[PDB]
Amino acid sequence: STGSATTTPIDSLDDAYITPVQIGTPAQTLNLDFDTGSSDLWVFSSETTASEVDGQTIYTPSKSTTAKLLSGATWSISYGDGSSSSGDVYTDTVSVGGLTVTGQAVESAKKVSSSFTEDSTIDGLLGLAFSTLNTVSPTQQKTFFDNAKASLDSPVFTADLGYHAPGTYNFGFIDTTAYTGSITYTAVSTKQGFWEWTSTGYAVGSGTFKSTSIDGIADTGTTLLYLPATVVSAYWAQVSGAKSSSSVGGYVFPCSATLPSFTFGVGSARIVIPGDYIDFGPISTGSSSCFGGIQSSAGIGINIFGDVALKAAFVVFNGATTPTLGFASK
Repeated sequence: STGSATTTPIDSLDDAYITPVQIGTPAQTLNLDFDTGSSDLWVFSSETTASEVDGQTIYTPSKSTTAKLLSGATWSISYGDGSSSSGDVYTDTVSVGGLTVTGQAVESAKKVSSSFTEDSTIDGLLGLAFSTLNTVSPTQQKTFFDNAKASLDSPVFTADLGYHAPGTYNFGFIDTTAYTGSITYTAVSTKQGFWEWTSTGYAVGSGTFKSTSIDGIADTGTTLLYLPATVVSAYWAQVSGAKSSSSVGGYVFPCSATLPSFTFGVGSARIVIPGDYIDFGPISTGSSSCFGGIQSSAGIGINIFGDVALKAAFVVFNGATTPTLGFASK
């Protein structure tokens, strides 16, 4: 089997991408944030504290003839941005782009943190990291991809995120028309539960490539590119007037600037992030200070190849017995 679904930016900055997901019988379609940095499929629901729902579409398990309470199971998650959610668990039929999994754990939120409530466009998350990170207790549950894998034509999914445009998540096949050149595959460590890999270096604009190992994660659920402070300083030094602002929370730059590209290495191959992809717009409405799309990871503990980096590539998440990642230009 295969599946193919369009993923759409939630706003004009590409802050996140939403993909329609069919849950239950009859189908309830929710728009979920596919997140290769986490491993829970959780949704706003008829159980979510009413004051914490503000425009989201909810899953109502009592209206699904295939929903079953997973007795005793609870979940609770905290994300790298400080947001969180928790609740109970149903199993139900879940379909993405024509690919159907029966008995998928659907984590129904009883509580969500304010950042979720305040984002009316995201109805939940669909985790695509390794199932070892799933938070369901006392019996950990499998991700959608883990449940689907054996049925897929090939045990892979691909992320093709658009810049200011829709893109595609495919399951079970690699669309050879969706990229240019060849796909370069690179090793993955699953020891932290992530799609963790090592970039071979970077370049700023037309500058020389610096060969240096940068360990980080491929994370579709993170907006920006978080890299070591040395790398980030070298990038922003090429933007007149850019500076790190402790009060804003990162590098800012004059909105009048033209940003240089940023290249990262995948083996001997190179992925070029155009400068425009690094502009996240005014820090507040009407400001002429703009927020940068490349930020320091120093306070995180891990480097993160988020959407800024991934949307410059066609990305293969190869879930074979020994997982690997593939990157192609497009």
